[PDB]
Amino acid sequence: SGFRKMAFPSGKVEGCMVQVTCGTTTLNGLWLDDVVYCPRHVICTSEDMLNPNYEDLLIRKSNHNFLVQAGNVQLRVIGHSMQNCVLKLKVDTANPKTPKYKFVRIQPGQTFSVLACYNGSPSGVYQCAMRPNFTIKGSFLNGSCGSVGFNIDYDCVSFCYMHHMELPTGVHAGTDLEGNFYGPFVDRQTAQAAGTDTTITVNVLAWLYAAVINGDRWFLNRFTTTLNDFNLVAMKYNYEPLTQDHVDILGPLSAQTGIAVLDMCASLKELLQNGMNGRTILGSALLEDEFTPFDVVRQCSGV
Amino acid sequence: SGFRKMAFPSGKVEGCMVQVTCGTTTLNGLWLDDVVYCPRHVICTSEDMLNPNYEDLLIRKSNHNFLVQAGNVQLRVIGHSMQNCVLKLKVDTANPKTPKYKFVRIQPGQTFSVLACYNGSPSGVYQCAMRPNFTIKGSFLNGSCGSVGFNIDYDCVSFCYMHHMELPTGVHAGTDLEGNFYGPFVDRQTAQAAGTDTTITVNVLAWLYAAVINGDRWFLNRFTTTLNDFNLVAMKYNYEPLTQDHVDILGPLSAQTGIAVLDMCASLKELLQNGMNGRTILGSALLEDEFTPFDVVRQCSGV
Ligand SMILES: CNC(=O)[C@@H](Cc1ccc(Cl)cc1)N(C)C(=O)C[C@H]1CCCN1C(=O)c1cncc2ccccc12
Ligand SMILES: CNC(=O)[C@@H](Cc1ccc(Cl)cc1)N(C)C(=O)C[C@H]1CCCN1C(=O)c1cncc2ccccc12
Repeated sequence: SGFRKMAFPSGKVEGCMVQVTCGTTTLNGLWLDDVVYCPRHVICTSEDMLNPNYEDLLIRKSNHNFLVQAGNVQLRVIGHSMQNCVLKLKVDTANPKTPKYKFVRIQPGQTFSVLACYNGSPSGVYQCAMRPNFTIKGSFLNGSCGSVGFNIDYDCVSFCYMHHMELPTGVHAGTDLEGNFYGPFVDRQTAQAAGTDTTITVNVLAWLYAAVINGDRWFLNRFTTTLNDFNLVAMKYNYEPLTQDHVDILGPLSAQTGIAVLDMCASLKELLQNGMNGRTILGSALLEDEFTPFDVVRQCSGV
Repeated sequence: SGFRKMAFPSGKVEGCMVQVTCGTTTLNGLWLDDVVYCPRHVICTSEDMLNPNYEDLLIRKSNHNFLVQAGNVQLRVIGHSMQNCVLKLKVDTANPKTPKYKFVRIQPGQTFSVLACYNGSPSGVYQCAMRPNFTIKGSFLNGSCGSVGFNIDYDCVSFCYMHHMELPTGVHAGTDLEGNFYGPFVDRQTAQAAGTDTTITVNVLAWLYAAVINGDRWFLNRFTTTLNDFNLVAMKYNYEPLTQDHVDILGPLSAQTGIAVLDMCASLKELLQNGMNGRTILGSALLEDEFTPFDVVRQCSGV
């Protein structure tokens, strides 16, 4: 029993984290085989972070300008390349701790574990979701750039996020490991701001199924709704549309609890219209949207 | 910016986890130097879990009855000992991945990271608090026994919890690594139940300081209170008494925000008497009590 924000064990990623220093700037890099991946903004001075030309800044650098440290061990840079918003530093040593890995780009509404790192040293691990507006509600301070987000499938680390920057509302923006930003954000100081966000409806429904599996049933009702009528309510409360594909993804949790998806939709409609009336679900007084159907199945009992 | 339930990186503990099998029962063990620590209830059949005599059950066992596996590698048991509610299995191989470690017992209100394990394989990491009633609101299924709780200070793993059992309300009970239960619980099937619980007042105040550091200020007021008058309100709402020692522990967060502790106590009194009026603090619609002052300083900006 119980239900927590549960990260993947971080060991396989801790062994890949390094310190990257260029001039006065230090941040984190990801060391896989003989390549160190880090945010390209490591090559910026400070005054030129308003409108940098990164192609001009990189051509002015040589391998010796980059200091890479795996704990105490110095990794000599033998090549440098820009790929979109990431730097690829070829090093003389293949990481002996390189896990089986993939670079995957995630969808808004998908979750991942973040290993927050400072000076190439892991400090903590937490769960995050990619918001519909392509921001993440992370926990990051000065020096956290190059911290990575990941999922683990069997022995294989699927890297999905590298941390680049903070937006004015205190939410975070970054790239996939191919250096392509999530969302309409750029790696320079502008007036850029998080767009309007919505609540991830399929995740709220997954979390109500987690609650039922864990014995919170007070929000259940005899009523059902149509998908169309539910989506009218979703639109009114700034919730994402629910698709038939979402209804199918909730099939296993529906089967396990014996609560039809459209019956659970009727419960969510009542929670949106009425609130909780001072009650809680899985120790929350609000409708939680950062657990996927996968996260619920991963963590919850099979009975 | 931001504020998450942040666990310690789990790598140092992942390398210590093993599978322990005795007859038909499999659970997890902790492999440090040449000793594997696990719950003594691994030696129970099933019928005799109502009123086991563990001294009688253990004297009937030999080293060959215990199968210990570190992944694929078989660890031959060369000795067995009972220490309170834990079994100490001496093995022929010292764990080459043994971190610097201590066995520490924690206080109610203290937090720790849990590495949830099944069949000696880590599945996930999350933050927990020791409740005032000496239960933990964990997330554990069949086979999770021997999962451990820990804190990390520099390079040193402070092990504080081993998982033994679930109580009827779905909360969890276990021991320190010397095998001494937290709270009035026993490792056998009885009618035992979690005692009445209270809210950890010093942690709620730490979390309000985290909110102010992160720019949630709506709950602040010009008012102050006395420690005595606050503690009358605390008693009414089933909150733990606040001591002068707690006020001193909140000194650094008070200094950083410029909000006197007794001013923050006046804010908490108003939140208890009025509620939030449909507003949120650090993305919660309730008063969070599983962040210590240490957790807030560990995670939050120093400015
Ligand atoms: C409100 N912040 C901003 O608007 C933007 C502006 C900007 C955008 C893109 C670039 Cl490339 C540079 C500047 N700023 C200042 C950052 O993102 C700081 C980032 C990028 C440069 C290092 N850096 C960080 O170490 C950093 C990362 N995570 C959270 C933080 C919280 C506190 C302090 C620093 C951080
Ligand atoms: C409601 N549960 C109970 O009352 C008690 C009774 C009891 C107390 C002490 C002992 Cl030594 C044995 C039985 N039970 C059945 C457990 O704690 C199960 C524990 C102890 C024996 C294995 N075990 C688990 O693998 C287990 C652990 N964590 C959460 C679980 C959730 C689901 C299933 C199993 C677990």
